[PDB]
Order: sequence, then C-alpha cells, then structure tokens
Amino acid sequence: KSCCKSTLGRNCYNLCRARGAQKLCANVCRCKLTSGLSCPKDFPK
Amino acid sequence: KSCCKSTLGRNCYNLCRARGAQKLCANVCRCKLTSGLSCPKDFPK
Amino acid sequence: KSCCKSTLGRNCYNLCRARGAQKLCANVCRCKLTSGLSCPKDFPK
Amino acid sequence: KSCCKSTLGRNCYNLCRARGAQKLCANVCRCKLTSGLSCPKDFPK
Repeated sequence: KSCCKSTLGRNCYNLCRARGAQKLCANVCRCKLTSGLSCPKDFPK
Repeated sequence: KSCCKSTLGRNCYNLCRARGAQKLCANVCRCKLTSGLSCPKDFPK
Repeated sequence: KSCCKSTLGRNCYNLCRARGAQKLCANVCRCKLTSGLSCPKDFPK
Repeated sequence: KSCCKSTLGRNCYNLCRARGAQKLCANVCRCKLTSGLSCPKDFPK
C-alpha cells in the first residue's frame, strides 16, 4: 500500500506510476510503501 | 495462507496486519503461514 | 501454470496442494510448472 | 506491463506467451516490460 503525507504527494504518486515503479515514485513524491493493509496516521493521503 | 491456533490469535493476526507484514504478525500472534490452500489440523483458526 | 501428464497426476497435484507448495507437489505428482499460459502437448492434464 | 513497438510484435508476444515467460517473449518480439501502468510513446502497441 502506498501512503502519502499530502494530497499533493498523492497526485504526484499516481501520475508518477504511469511510468515509474512503486518504490521510485514513493521516494520522489515523499510517500511511503507499507506491508500493512492501512496507512499510519502520519501518511494518510 | 495464515493459520492460527486460537480465535484469540486470529483476532491478533487480523489487527496486526493493519500495520505489519504477514511474517511478523504470524510470529507475534503465534500463527503459521502455509503455502498450502488449507490449514493443518493444529492451526485451524 | 501446472501441467500434468495424466489424470492421476492431476488429482495427485490438486490434493497435494492442500498442504504443499506448487514446486514440491509438481515433483511428487510428476507434473511440470510452466511460465506460459498453456501446457505443452506432453503435459496436458 | 508489456509494451510493443508494432502490431506484429504484439501478435508475436501474445503467441509467445503461450509457452514462454514475459521476459523471454519481450526480447524475441522486441517488446519492453515496464513497471509503470502505461506504455511509453515509442512502444505503444
């Protein structure tokens, strides 16, 4: 699951995924990938 | 597939998975992960 | 995809998968695992 | 996702996948595998 800090980072990640991998997109859009089924409180977007 | 020993361990695993990986949750909730499509007799929950 | 040589090997594999991994079950039931979407002529079951 | 350069390469890849892996089929049919959800402009088929 990807978990972003802001709505900005969420749009960033989704657009990035058109051509990039999860892991690279998470980094550039300041998002976090988690193994859990829910996002932490601090990465709710 | 995850296979737990008790109902307690099952609730434990399911809640744990909100933020943890299968493998760490199995350990802490005393469950077992199997490659089979069914659970052994001793981990039926 | 699993591809078996006989119907016997097919029942064997399916039952085996209740508790075993694809790779171990293929071996014991004399089946083959393929990356292709179809089975070879010689493993049609 | 697989992304091919021509329709020819697309038919090539799809037929190849009946018996081959993604990675080998991409190579022989001159296609590219991408982690992105969309294909680059130069591999649109």
